[PDB]
Amino acid sequence: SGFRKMAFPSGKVEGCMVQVTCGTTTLNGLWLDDVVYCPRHVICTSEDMLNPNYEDLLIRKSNHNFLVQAGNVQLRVIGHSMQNCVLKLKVDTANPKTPKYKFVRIQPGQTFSVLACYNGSPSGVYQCAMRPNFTIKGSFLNGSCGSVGFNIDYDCVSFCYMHHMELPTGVHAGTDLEGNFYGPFVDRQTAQAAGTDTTITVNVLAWLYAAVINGDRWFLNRFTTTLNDFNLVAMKYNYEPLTQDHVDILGPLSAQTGIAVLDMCASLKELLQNGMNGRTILGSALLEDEFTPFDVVRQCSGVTF
Amino acid sequence: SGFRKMAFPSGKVEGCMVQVTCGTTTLNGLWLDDVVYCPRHVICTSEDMLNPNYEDLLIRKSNHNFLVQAGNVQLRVIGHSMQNCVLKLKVDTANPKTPKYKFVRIQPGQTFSVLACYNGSPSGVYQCAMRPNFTIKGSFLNGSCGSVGFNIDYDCVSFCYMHHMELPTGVHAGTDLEGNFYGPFVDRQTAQAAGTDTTITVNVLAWLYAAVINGDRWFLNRFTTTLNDFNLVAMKYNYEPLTQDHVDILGPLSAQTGIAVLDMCASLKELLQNGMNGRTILGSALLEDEFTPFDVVRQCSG
Ligand SMILES: *[C@](O)(C(=O)NC)[C@H](C[C@@H]1CCNC1=O)NC(=O)[C@H](CC1CC1)n1cc(F)cc(NC(=O)OC(C)(C)C)c1=O
Ligand SMILES: *[C@](O)(C(=O)NC)[C@H](C[C@@H]1CCNC1=O)NC(=O)[C@H](CC1CC1)n1cc(F)cc(NC(=O)OC(C)(C)C)c1=O
Repeated sequence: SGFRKMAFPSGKVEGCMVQVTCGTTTLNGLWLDDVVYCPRHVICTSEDMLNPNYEDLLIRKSNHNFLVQAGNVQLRVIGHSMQNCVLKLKVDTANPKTPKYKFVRIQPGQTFSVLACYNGSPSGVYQCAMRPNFTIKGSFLNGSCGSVGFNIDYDCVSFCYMHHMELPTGVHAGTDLEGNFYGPFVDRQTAQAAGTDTTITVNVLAWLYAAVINGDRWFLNRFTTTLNDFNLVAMKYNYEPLTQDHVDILGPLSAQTGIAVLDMCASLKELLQNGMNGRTILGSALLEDEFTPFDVVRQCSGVTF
Repeated sequence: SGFRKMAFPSGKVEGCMVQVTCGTTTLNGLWLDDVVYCPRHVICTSEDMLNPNYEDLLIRKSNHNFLVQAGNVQLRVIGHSMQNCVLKLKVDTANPKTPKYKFVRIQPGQTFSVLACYNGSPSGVYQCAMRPNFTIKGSFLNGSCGSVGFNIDYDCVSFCYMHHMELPTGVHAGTDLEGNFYGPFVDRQTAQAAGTDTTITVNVLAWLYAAVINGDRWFLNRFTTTLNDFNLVAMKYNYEPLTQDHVDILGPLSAQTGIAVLDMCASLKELLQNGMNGRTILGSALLEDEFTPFDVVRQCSG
């Protein structure tokens, strides 16, 4: 028992992390087979950052202007290319630690593990959700860009995130590995509005189910609710509307614990209205929204890879 | 910026995780050089758990009763030994993924990452803390025993924890890698309760400094207090007493923020007395106590 914020094992990803330096800027890159993927803003100066034409800047760079280090070994850049907001540096050696992988674009609501790295050296691993406003609430200093987020699903590392920028509030924006940003964001040093965040209801419910699984059940009540009744209450706390799709997704967890979704919804309704009255759920005084129903089932059933 | 509960990269440890089977019980072993470390109750069934005689159970075992499995490779056991509550199986191969490592006994208040494992296979990593009552709030299912807690410093993995058991309330007890339990617990199904926990004051202070570095300062007040005076309050709300040691160790954070520990203590005194009063700190409605000063410095420097 017990329930933690739990990242995926990071080893498969650590072995892919390299340092990419261009002029003054050193950040992180992702070395898969004979390609190093990194944020294209590696090529910018201070000036260029305010308003980069990446085309001009790229044409003015040589293979020689990229310094790539995998630990204590310097790689050779034999080619370079830009796909949206990512730079692909072709090198003359394959990453011998390259895991089976895919590139996926994830949806808001979905979670993933971030491997924070500095100088191509992994420093930490933690779990984030893609917020409804396409940001993540991460932990990212100068030097972190190129840090990736991933999931492991069976025989496969699924890279979904590459870190680019910080936004107001100290939330973060990045791209998929095809170099398309999540959300309306653009890789330049401009004033840029996050857009309004909301609580991921489905995830809150999942977390409640995790609460029950792990013996923490004081918030359970004998009431139930209609989906509309529940959603009426939800809007007023800036919760995502719960949809039948969401109801259905909590299927397994509902069956697992014997508690209909709309029975849990009625618990959630009481929590929103009366609050917690001094109490905790799973060691937390607010309602947690960064566990997917999948995440709960994975942790509570010990699914490994 | 931003601040997140964060574990060490887990890969250095993932290369050491193996599966160990003795009859019916499977759990996790730690493969370092030519030795596999695992909890000694691997040699138990359930009709032993109530009062096991470990020396006898072990004497009736031989090298070949231990099946050790590194993914696909069965590793042959050529030697077995018992050190307190851990088993040391010598095997014919040295682990080529063995990192630089130490074995250390941590103190309550110190944090570490757990790599939860089942069937010799990493499942997940998370950060916890040795509580003052000598438990940790982990996430362990049946199969998780042998999972280890560690800290990484440079290239060197300091192994501090091995998982043995769940106590009621759903907190966990284990050993150091020399097989000694943290706290008064024993590897025997029996009359064992954690005992009430305290909040790690030094770590709460560390975390409030984190909130300041991240531009969250609503809770700062103009006042500073004394040690004695803070502690009288601490006792009342079940916080570890704060020592000059703790004051010293908060030194780098106090310097970096310009806020003196005892100034910060006054803010904490105010939070303890008044509550957080509808507001949050680093996205939390309660005072977080599982970040050490080192953790904060680490995460807020590089
Ligand atoms: C990244 O390029 C890096 O680590 N490079 C060495 C860098 C990481 C940032 C810095 C602090 N936290 C992070 O996540 N990314 C940037 O610095 C980006 C680059 C832009 C093309 C996308 N970036 C550059 C800036 F000049 C400013 C900002 N953000 C910023 O000023 O934040 C406000 C104050 C909220 C606007 C930024 O993200
Ligand atoms: C571990 O042996 C394992 O994973 N084996 C395959 C096991 C880990 C447990 C199982 C659920 N979550 C965990 O943390 N540990 C045990 O089962 C231990 C055995 C060690 C003392 C030798 N253990 C044995 C018991 F008989 C009972 C208990 N705990 C227990 O029943 O939990 C209470 C009721 C909350 C105290 C126990 O942990």
